[PDB]
Amino acid sequence: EEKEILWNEAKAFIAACYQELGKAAEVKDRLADIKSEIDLTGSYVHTKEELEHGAKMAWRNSNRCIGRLFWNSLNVIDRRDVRTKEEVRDALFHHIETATNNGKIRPTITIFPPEEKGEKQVEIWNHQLIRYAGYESDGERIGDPASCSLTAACEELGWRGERTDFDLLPLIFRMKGDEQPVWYELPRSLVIEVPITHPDIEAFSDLELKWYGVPIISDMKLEVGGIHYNAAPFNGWYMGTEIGARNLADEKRYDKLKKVASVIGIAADYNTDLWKDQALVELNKAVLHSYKKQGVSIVDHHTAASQFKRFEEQAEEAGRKLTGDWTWLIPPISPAATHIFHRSYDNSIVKPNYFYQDKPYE
Amino acid sequence: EEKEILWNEAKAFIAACYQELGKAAEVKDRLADIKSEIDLTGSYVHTKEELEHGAKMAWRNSNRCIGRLFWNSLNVIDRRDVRTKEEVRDALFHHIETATNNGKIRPTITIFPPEEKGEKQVEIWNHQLIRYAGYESDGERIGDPASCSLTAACEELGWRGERTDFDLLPLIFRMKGDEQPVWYELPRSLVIEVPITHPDIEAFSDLELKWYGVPIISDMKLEVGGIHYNAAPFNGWYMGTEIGARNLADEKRYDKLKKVASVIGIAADYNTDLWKDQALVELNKAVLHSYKKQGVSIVDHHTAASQFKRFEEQAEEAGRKLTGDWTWLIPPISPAATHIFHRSYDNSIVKPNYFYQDKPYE
Ligand code: HEM
Ligand code: HEM
Ligand SMILES: CN(C)c1cccc(CNCc2ccc3ccc(N)nc3c2)c1
Ligand SMILES: CN(C)c1cccc(CNCc2ccc3ccc(N)nc3c2)c1
Ligand SMILES: C[C@H](O)[C@H](O)[C@H]1CNc2nc(N)[nH]c(=O)c2N1
Ligand SMILES: C[C@H](O)[C@H](O)[C@H]1CNc2nc(N)[nH]c(=O)c2N1
Ligand SMILES: [Cl-]
Ligand SMILES: [Cl-]
Repeated sequence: EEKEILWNEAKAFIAACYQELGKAAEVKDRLADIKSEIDLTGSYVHTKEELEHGAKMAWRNSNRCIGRLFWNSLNVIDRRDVRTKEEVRDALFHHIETATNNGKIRPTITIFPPEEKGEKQVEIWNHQLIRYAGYESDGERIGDPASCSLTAACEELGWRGERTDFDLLPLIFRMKGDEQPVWYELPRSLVIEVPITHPDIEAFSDLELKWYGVPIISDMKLEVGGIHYNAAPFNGWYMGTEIGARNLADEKRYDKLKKVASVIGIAADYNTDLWKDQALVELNKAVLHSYKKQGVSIVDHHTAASQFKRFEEQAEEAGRKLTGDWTWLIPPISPAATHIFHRSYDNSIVKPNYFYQDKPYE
Repeated sequence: EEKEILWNEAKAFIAACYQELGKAAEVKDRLADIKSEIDLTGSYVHTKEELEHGAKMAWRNSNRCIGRLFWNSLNVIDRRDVRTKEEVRDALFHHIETATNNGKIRPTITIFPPEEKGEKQVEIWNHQLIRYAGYESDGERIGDPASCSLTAACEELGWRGERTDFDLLPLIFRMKGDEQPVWYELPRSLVIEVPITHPDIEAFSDLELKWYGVPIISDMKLEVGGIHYNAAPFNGWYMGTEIGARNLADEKRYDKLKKVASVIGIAADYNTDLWKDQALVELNKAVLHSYKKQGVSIVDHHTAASQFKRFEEQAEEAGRKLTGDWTWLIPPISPAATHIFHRSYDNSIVKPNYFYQDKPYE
C-alpha cells in the first residue's frame, strides 16, 4: 500500500535522475536492488549522487521560485548520519556558517534523516534558521508579527526574548522519542546582519532598520523518489523586494512605510500622491544599497527576472517542460516591467519538489 | 438548436434580473411571451429595463475589473433603433460627448442592434473610440504600436495620418450588407486630451507627453440572456496606472521610462538603482496630477482598490458570489500594498458579461 506508492515514485525518479546523469544503463540494476530493499525493509536509501541530484531537481521544479537559473550549483550537505540533538544543532550551526560564507552566500541544503513510517526523526520548529521574534500583548506590538506564535511557543519552553524589535529566535527542534523540543540560542558570531541606510538620504539611518543576511527556510519537506525529507533546511540569497516590499513594508509585518515617507520628506496624506509607492521604491533602493555596501549577496528583481528568462531558455534547450506560478514569480514592485508579467506559466506540480507541511506547534 | 441555447439563457437571465428588480411575479408571463417570440421569430427583444439591468449585471460580473463598485450607476443608452451609418456615427459622437461630460466622466454604454443569426448589424473596427495611430516602417516607430494593424487598415481605406505620435484614429465601422467599412474623422472639439506635467519637476513637460481623457472600449461583445450585442461601446474613467505604468511605459507601447529617468535627473544605468521603478512612480504621479489639474476624472490604484473592497463587502451583503481575476485585479504598481494581492478570487465566468470577439481586420 505504501510500498507501492514508494516503488512507483522510485521508478519514476531513478529513471529521470540517471538519464540526466548519463547513467541510464545502471537504472535496471539499481531498480532491482531498490525493489528488494523496499520488500525487505519497507523503504530504500538514496545514494549520495541520487540525493544531491534530487535536491537540485526539487529546486528546479519549484514553481514559485524566480531564482531557479542556479539550480545545478546547489551545495548539498548529507547529514543522514545524525542521531543526537547535539549533532543536529551543530549541523544547523554549520549550515549557517557555510551558507553565509562571510557574505558571499552559497545556496546550500542540509539534509537530515528522512521520515520512516511517516515518523519524523528530527522535527524543526523554526520557519527560518535565522528569524526575529514577535510579541503582541495588550496593544503593544514588538518585533515580527509573523513570529508571534513560534515566539510564544519558545517562551513556553523557558526561552525569554529581550523584546527588542530584532530578537533572534533560538533554534528549536524535536528529536524522535522526545516529548518536547529543545532550544539553543544562536551564537551571534554566526549571524550576519545588515543595517539599512540609503545611498542619498542621510536621515534614513534614523529608522534604525536592519535585516539578517541569509534566509534559510527550515520548515519545508523535500520529497525525492517517494522518500520524505521533512527536515532539510535550504537557503539562497534574498531578492531585495522580499525585505523591502514585504518584510519591512507589509502592515502585518514591520509596517514601516509611514516612517519611510517621513524620513524621505514626503507627505503620507493623499493616495493620489503615491506616497506608499515612492516610499516602497526608496526603501527597496536602501535595502539593495545596504547589502551591497556590506558585501552580502542580494539580487534586485530586474536582474532576478533576467536570470529567470535564461532559466526558461535553458529549460527549452534541454527539452524539459517549464512549470511556474505566475502569481509568485512576478515581483511585488514594478511587476509589469519584467518579462514574467507578460507571459503565462503552467502551474503543474513536478517531483522532486519542496512542500509545505503542518506546523508542530499552534 | 440555437433556439434551445437561447431559451435556456433567457430563462436564467429573466429570473435573475426580475428577482433583482423586485418583479419576480412577472417572470412567468414574461417567460411565456419570450417562449412564443423565439418559436415564431428565432429570437426575442429585451425590454428597456432588461437591457439596462443586463448591461449593469455584465459590468458587475467582469472578473478583471477593479472598478465594479459603481456597476449600478452605469448610464445605458439604447440605440437598437439605428439603421444607417450616419445614425451610427452620430450615436458614437454622442457617446463621446455625454460620457466626457466636460471632464466629469459618466460611465456609459451605447447599445446597438444585436446579432441576428450570428449576423452583425453593425461591426465596429476600433479598439477604443478615441485611440492614437501607430506606424512602423523601416526602423521608424511613430505613435502607438498597439494601433499599427488598425492604422494600416485605415490607410488602406484612404485615410492618411499626419504621423505625429498622437494622431487620432478615425471611427471605423461596417454596416451589414456593405463589403467595406466607412471611416469618419473625430471632431477635435469632442476629444479631451491631457498634457502630462509633474507637480514638482518642471522639466517633465519637455517630454511633451499627453493622453486622451476617456477610454471607450468598443470591440467587446455584451451578452445578455442569450442575445449577442457585438456592438456596445462602453467607458469608465481611467485608473492612472493604465496610462502611466502601461500605455506610456511598456517597451511595446510608448516606451518612455528612459526619457522619464533623464528628466527626473536619475541615471538609467544600473538595475540595482531601481531607476525603472522610480521613473514609474514619478510618471504615475504626473499622470494623476495632470488629470486632476485639468478637471478630468481619474482614480489612483489605492483608492480604486479601496472601492473594490467595498464592492466585495456589498456582494457579500447582497448574498451574491464574488468572481474575479487576481492577475488583472492587482495593479501593476505596488500590488502588494493593496488588499487584493493578499486574497484569492474565484475566476468563474457568470453571465451577463462582456467578451472578446475576433477582429474584423488583420
Ligand atoms: C539563489 C537565490 C534564490 C533566490 C534569489 C530565490 C528567490 C525566491 C523568491 C523571491 C521566492 C518567492 C518567495 C516569497 O515571495 O516570499 C522564492 C520561492 C521559493 N524558492 Fe527560491 N530563491 C533562491 C534560492 C532557492 C533555493 C536554493 C531553493 C531550494 C533549494 C529555493 C526554493 C524556493 C521555494 C520552494 C520557493 C517557494 C516557497 C513557498 O511556496 O512558500 N530557492 N525564491
Ligand atoms: C468607472 C471606472 C472604471 C475603472 C476605473 C475601471 C478599471 C478597470 C481596469 C484597470 C481594468 C483592467 C484593464 C487593464 O489593465 O488594461 C478593467 C477591466 C475591465 N473593465 Fe473596468 N473600469 C471602469 C469601468 C468599467 C465599465 C463602465 C465597464 C463596462 C460597463 C467595465 C468593464 C471592464 C471589463 C470588461 C474589463 C476587462 C477587459 C478585458 O478582459 O480586456 N469597466 N477595468
Ligand atoms: C511567515 N511567512 C511570511 C511565510 C510563511 C510560510 C511561507 C512563506 C513563503 N516562503 C517564501 C520563501 C521560500 C523560499 C525562499 C528561498 C530563497 C529566497 N530568497 N526566498 C524564499 C522565500 C512565508
Ligand atoms: C491593444 N491593447 C493594449 C489591448 C487589447 C485588447 C484588450 C486590452 C485590455 N482592455 C483593457 C480594458 C477594458 C475595459 C476598461 C474599462 C475601464 C478602464 N479604466 N479600463 C479598461 C481597460 C488591451
Ligand atoms: C498572460 C499574462 O497573465 C498577461 O500578461 C496579463 C497579466 N495581467 C494583466 N493585467 C492587466 N491589467 N492588463 C494586462 O494586459 C495583463 N496581462
Ligand atoms: C492568495 C494570494 O494569491 C496570496 O496573497 C499570494 C500572492 N502572491 C504572493 N507572492 C509572493 N512572492 N509571496 C506571497 O506571500 C504571495 N501571496
Ligand atoms: Cl524572508
Ligand atoms: Cl487604455
